[PDB]
Amino acid sequence: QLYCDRYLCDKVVPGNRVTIMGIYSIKKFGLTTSRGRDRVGVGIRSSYIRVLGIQVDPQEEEEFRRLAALPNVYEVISKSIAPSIFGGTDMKKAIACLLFGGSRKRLPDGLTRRGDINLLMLGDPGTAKSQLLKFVEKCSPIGVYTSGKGSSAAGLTASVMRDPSSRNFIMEGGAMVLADGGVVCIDEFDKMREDDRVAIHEAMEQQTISIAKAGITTTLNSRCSVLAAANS
Amino acid sequence: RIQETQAELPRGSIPRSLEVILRAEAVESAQAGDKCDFTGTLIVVPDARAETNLSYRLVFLACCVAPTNPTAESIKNQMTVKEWEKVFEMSQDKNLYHNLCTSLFPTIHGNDEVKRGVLLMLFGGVPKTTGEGTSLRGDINVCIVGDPSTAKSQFLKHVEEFSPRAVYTSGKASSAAGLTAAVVRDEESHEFVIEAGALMLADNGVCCIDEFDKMDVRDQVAIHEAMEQQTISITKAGVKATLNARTSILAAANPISGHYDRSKSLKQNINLSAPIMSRFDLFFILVDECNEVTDYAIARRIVDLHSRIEESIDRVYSLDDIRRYLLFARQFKPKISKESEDFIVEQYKHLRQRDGSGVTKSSWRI
Amino acid sequence: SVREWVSMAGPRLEIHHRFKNFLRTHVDSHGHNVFKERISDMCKENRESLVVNYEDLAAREHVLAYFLPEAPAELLQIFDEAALEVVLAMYPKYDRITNHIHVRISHLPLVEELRSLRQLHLNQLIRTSGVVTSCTGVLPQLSMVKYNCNKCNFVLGPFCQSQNQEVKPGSCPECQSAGPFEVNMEETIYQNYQRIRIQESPGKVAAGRLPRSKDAILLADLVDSCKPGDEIELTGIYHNNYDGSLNTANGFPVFATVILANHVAKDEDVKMITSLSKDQQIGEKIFASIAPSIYGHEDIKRGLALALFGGEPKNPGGKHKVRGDINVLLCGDPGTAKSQFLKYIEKVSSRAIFTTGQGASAVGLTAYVQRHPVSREWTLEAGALVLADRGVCLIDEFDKMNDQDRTSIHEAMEQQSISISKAGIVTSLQARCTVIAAANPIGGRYDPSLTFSENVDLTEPIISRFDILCVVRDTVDPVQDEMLARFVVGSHVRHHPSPNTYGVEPLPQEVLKKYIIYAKERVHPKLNQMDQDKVAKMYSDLRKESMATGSIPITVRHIESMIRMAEAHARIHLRDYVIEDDVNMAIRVMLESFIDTQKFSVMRSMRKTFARYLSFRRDNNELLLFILKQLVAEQVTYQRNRFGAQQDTIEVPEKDLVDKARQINIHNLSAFYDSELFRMNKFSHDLKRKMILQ
DNA sequence: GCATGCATGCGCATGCATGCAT
DNA sequence: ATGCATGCATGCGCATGCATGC
Ligand SMILES: Nc1ncnc2c1ncn2[C@@H]1O[C@H](COP(=O)(O)OP(=O)(O)OP(=O)(O)O)[C@@H](O)[C@H]1O
Ligand SMILES: Nc1ncnc2c1ncn2[C@@H]1O[C@H](COP(=O)(O)OP(=O)(O)O)[C@@H](O)[C@H]1O
Ligand SMILES: Nc1ncnc2c1ncn2[C@@H]1O[C@H](COP(=O)(O)OP(=O)(O)O)[C@@H](O)[C@H]1O
Ligand SMILES: [Mg+2]
Ligand SMILES: [Mg+2]
Ligand SMILES: [Mg+2]
Ligand SMILES: [Zn+2]
Repeated sequence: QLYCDRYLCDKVVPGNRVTIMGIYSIKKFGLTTSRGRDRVGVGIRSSYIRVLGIQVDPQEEEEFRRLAALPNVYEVISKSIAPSIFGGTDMKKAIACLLFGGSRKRLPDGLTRRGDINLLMLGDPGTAKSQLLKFVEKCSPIGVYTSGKGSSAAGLTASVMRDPSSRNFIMEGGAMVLADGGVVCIDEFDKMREDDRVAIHEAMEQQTISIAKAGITTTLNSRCSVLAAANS
Repeated sequence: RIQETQAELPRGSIPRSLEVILRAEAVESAQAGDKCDFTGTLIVVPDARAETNLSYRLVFLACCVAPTNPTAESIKNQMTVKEWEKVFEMSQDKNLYHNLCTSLFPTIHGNDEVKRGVLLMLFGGVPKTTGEGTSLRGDINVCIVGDPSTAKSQFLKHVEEFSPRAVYTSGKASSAAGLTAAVVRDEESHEFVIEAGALMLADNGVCCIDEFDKMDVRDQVAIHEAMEQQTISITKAGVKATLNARTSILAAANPISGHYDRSKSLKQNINLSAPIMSRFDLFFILVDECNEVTDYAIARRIVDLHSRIEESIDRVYSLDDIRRYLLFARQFKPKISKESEDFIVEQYKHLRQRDGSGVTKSSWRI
Repeated sequence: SVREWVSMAGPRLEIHHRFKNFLRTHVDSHGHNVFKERISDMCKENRESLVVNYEDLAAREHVLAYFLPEAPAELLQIFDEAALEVVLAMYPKYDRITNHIHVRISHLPLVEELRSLRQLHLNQLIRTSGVVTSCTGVLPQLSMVKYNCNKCNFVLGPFCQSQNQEVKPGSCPECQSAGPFEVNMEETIYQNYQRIRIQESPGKVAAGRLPRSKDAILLADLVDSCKPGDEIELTGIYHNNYDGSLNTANGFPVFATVILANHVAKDEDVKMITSLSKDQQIGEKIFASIAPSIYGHEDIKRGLALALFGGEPKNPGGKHKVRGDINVLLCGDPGTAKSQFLKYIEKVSSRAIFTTGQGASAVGLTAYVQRHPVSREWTLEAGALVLADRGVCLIDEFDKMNDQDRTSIHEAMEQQSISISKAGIVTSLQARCTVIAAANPIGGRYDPSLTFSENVDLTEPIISRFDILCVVRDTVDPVQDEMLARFVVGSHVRHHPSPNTYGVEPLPQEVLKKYIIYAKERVHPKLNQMDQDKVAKMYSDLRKESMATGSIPITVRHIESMIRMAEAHARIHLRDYVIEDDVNMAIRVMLESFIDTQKFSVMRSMRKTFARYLSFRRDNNELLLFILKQLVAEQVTYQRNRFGAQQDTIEVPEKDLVDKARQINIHNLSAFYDSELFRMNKFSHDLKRKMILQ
């Protein structure tokens, strides 16, 4: 158990791998007689650690301007995309322009138009499709990789529940929700479930997901570029 | 804790539960699952009000505990002269293989194969352990499938009446917690106590399961685990424990369509998973033949049984003698002779050769 | 009582002097001072415990041994004082290192089991044996407590922390107040505390009764000396004198018993490995060593050896990741001993996790966050894949899995990682493991007329991940069945309660483990001497002829697998560079695996076409035996179909075998007749009739 | 046409915290 | 002044109802 004070609060999100330096101490709340069913333990005080340090596991502008000002930026970027994979120059260029992406535009009427690109790939097994998806996931600043049916311990789309104890609306971040402005790679496009398949239509079209349950109606934002692979 | 027996139940009543307390040496006896007689007193323990110039409950204190109906050298010493004489008389008879068949199943006509299989299951084998740490099964499991009303459920009831430690279940009447075990708190200490299930009560005995197809998939998985590992593992309520369940299972089942299909294999006739199917040692199939002589023979026996309620039985040995002989015989651990190895090898070779393609297809592979 | 006599100072001092003399003058059977070397060894590791044998104590001084069981606490305190005095006399610096030393009794006359512990054993010393079922971890307990006054700042004197009652300070000497106090954390001394629940061994429990359990407490150096599920033996004190032991609120006046334990009872190799690697038949010995109790299935053992040794992952930069794990899938008919291989692999492997897809597995296959039933703590339990990081994961009943397990396995095999988003926790965990799976066909029997994919409930992407696929069938071979029956009956006979392979000698298990560890730690083969032209030509020819057949063409993936296998072979011989032998062996294994998955006609055509590569380091006698077996099977089938029953003898002309050998370009068969394989299968050759008889 | 997966009510016991009647 | 009954989660065991998948 860890105790953080003052400015150390909210520096760590649950799930992070951390190295913490602190003081090993015990709780002090006076004295009290042992209670409960078990009274074998005598003179035992609960212990904790008081946290004191946490570690979580302008010049570049000119460099980027020089890189983009060349006449051969397109070829350099295309070659930079997966040099290990033989061939597929057009596919690499398409992947690069997908990574850069377009621009979204609003209108006075309030309607919005999509600014992200979606791609589909079909082919026989052994054409190195998963490798491209992994390279895109690693290269993109924000990237998610799924198997179509969700993942080991996370679904493809968000879900909403209500905690009976606290009566609060808890939302589980799905694969699409966890990415905002990034790239979502989807292998095995054929094996999608019905509800996820229905939701992905709205996710691709309006980049939003609408969920309505007892006493709640919400519209979450999912501005995700989609890169998909499927088999014959 | 003790429970009222079924014989004392009045109309539409549930058996009553009572609490007994044992002191000193009498603490040792009175294990769970037994049927015992207790001797003692009835004494009130507190659980109207008093004043200066009241809730109570009934608790039984017992002095002695005895069996209701009462290491080869120790067994020999315990037995009296006449009991040992009867055991010796039984041991030196070949007809013991036949007479016991008439002894346990007098009313049932025919089906001698099922009787012999039941006897072999009752006697059981010898368990062994290997040097690598693995264990070899020594128990025998028997499964019966047949057409309706082909004396299928009578064998289970006979095993109930004969065996002293037997538990019988049917279909969905037994829950998952009913089998395996449960863990509850101790009322006067920090310890925990375990309530035994059907399998644990039938430890080193016979467990009878009727309507085996109606059991849920989870229950069948639990039964398969018990058959395979012969161990029940409980990790609940802060308690982790492992218990031994060395039981032998006798099961009854029915065809999917209600009648046995002669033109289909055994696997296509029963809705049982392959793992639990492979664990069974013997499968018996009963088909009702439309034969006049068989119907006449069955009718004779039924009408004779109904006409003479108790005079139509000519048992050779009493059930008590059979129980004593079984208890004495189960201690033995016979070995395998050298020539038996070659004989078994040749017989297994012949059995495998029987599976050739020159003969019609069999309903079960070897 | 004995304790009353022990309490007074006179016999206390006398026993102290006697124990000091015993420590100083005790010698072994050879006259060497046992305590001198024992104390020196204890000093070498800065330990805090001393071990004393009860037998020697009884032999030397009978009075101490007699008083020991009926007065443990005071006598142990006296022995601790005497040992501390003697050690301080031997070495003076320990006053800076350790201020106290514990004395523990090692041997004792064996005492009754957990069932017989009763009133007669109150406040005595007992010895029990049991199995550990739970552990509470390491906890800090107070000792020599110093208190801080609330009104003034006086620090009260140290108070001995008894285990029976909590410390209740009287009052502050200066201000005379008797209000609340707080513990001076900076100066208080602390001790290690642990609690264990012990249950009887299930094997020794009599039928008809349930095992019983008891609680024990470990302090100081005894903490963290027992893993859960292990079998231990303890010597302890049967105690009741602790506050709260008596049931007073309600019910009968029942006391709770607690046991206080004080003793728990459970370079040249590198040169030897290098010398073994110099042997010319080390690979064959390693292959034959795996699964001594399983008869036959040499190819399965070879593939398992290749998987166990493994390869080498690669990652040019941070873009292209190539794994080096060799996943293995076995599919077979019932009764082919698929589970025995998994059990043996679990035994051999240092980090192996076994699981079944049927259900009710000890270790799950999907990560989840839950409160543990035993420890009652909020935990995140990962799947077997994560727990097997840099290890081995064995799966039984691979076709009975549900959707969640299939998805988890797919993502762990493709991405080699598991992503969790549950209860506000978002994590990514590495799952670098080697997967070995066992499975059965859809219909319960393998059909050669259908492909491997059509015979298994699994999907093509899942099958594509496995490098090695093995197919096991149950064809009726009388000689093999007879040998298997003989082996089984011999195994049954040997284990009553009251050398067949061509290899010269199988290696012992410990040497095999050391070899595996050394090869994994210190071998990294390199591919600087590969021949690209031959591999390219072979791949081109394979693709061309596979498309000529028109079913399941080969791809790039197999080549990579081949490379991995080659490296694995280079790891077996400790070679720093891969040579042609390993490449040829990997090619043969890969081609066999690819061919075995095709249907009848395609498999036969490929086997006929690719006889050159599949014959690397093979024995011509084995091929001739295969031809003879095919001919014998054909003759037996014809005889059974026509005559309706088998005949007493089987005969075959030599000319057909000679012609088939000529087709395989073999012109001499005398060695085959004189070969051991000819006699093993009970074949005979008659020159008087130019026939072969069986 | 039915057994099973997924909520949800029901009844209960158990553990942790605290607030004051005898 | 002190020990205990009660409020507030939480696990346990169970039955019941709604949806669907073969
Ligand atoms: N080659 C063999 N050598 C020795 N014993 C064998 C061999 N093949 C099979 N057996 C025996 O066959 C028995 C069948 O049990 P086992 O667990 O090995 O089967 P399995 O192949 O895993 O079957 P299942 O398909 O039912 O999972 C075992 O007791 C095993 O000893
Ligand atoms: N054109 C190529 N260049 C380099 N490597 C390739 C190429 N095509 C296939 N491979 C190799 O073959 C493997 C193909 O597997 P994978 O990409 O998972 O197939 P898929 O994604 O179609 O299921 C990869 O590991 C890759 O290294
Ligand atoms: N072979 C037989 N010999 C004597 N009685 C028989 C025979 N077969 C059936 N019966 C009689 O028919 C009845 C069959 O009922 P039961 O055994 O409950 O059928 P099932 O077990 O198939 O439901 C029994 O009461 C038994 O007396
Ligand atoms: Mg792919
Ligand atoms: Mg019936
Ligand atoms: Mg198996
Ligand atoms: Zn003071």
